Amino acid sequence: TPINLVRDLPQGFSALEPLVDLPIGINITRFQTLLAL
Amino acid sequence: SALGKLQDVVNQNAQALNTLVKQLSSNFGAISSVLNDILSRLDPPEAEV
Amino acid sequence: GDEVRQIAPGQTGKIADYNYKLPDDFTGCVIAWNSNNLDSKVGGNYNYL
Amino acid sequence: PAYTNSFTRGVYYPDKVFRSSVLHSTQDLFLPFFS
Amino acid sequence: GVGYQPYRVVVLSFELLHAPATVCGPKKSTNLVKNKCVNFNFNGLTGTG
Amino acid sequence: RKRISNCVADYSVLYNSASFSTFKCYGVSPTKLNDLCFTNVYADSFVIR
Ligand SMILES: *[C@@H]1O[C@H](CO)[C@@H](O)[C@H](O)[C@H]1NC(C)=O
Repeated sequence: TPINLVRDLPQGFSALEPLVDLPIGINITRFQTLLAL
Repeated sequence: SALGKLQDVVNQNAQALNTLVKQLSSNFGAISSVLNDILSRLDPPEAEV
Repeated sequence: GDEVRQIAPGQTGKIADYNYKLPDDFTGCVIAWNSNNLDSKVGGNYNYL
Repeated sequence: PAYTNSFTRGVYYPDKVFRSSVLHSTQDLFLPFFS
Repeated sequence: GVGYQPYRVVVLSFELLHAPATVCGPKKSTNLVKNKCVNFNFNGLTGTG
Repeated sequence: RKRISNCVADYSVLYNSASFSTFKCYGVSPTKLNDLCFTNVYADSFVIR
């Protein structure tokens, strides 16, 4: 999205296009994230 | 709001038609609600059921 | 054997497809009985094309 | 754990199907409003 | 016995979803007609219009 | 559990071949397989007696 903020998520609508349907064939119970360090 | 009675008749009829069309998307226990899908997937013996 | 049970109303099979298809309105009865002592010749009978 | 409200975020297309000028409900895994 | 011998089983799971069709059968594609009533069969949504 | 990516799935030689004891299918029919266009196929294989 082309946002321009001061802080925090904005107020307003924004959709989410489907990017890919990954064929994992696994189960998922715990997740994490990754960052730039 | 003066012509409520006339509008109500229109609203009631349009609402009834909408539900009738929306019922075409129900399964009723069938594998699919699209008649073509059943025909194009199953042989007549199992399509009739 | 099982081909005996392969013939029936609304049944898909190799017998049904090409050899002996029963209609899906079959108002009759299928009488089958083992015939090892009648037509079963030793070594395999080559009259069952 | 710091917290905040998500006003109207995390709205996606539950189905890949297109359609226009329709207000239709969709039972799907979404992010609650103001969550 | 027949009821106790190695029986290899492969179960093929499908799904009739509006998601794009990736696996399909060997059917030749025809030309695109328009402005005319025809029986359209693109991937699975066989129909007339 | 092996799945199938984009392909042209020729189910034609899966029942027209005397190499399968049972070809029971639910929600789909053998002769109609070749005309379908699936979003994906899962090929799950296990062994029973
Ligand atoms: C996923 O599978 C692993 C392997 O046994 C198991 O430990 C875990 O509890 C499973 N998670 C769920 C949600 O079933």
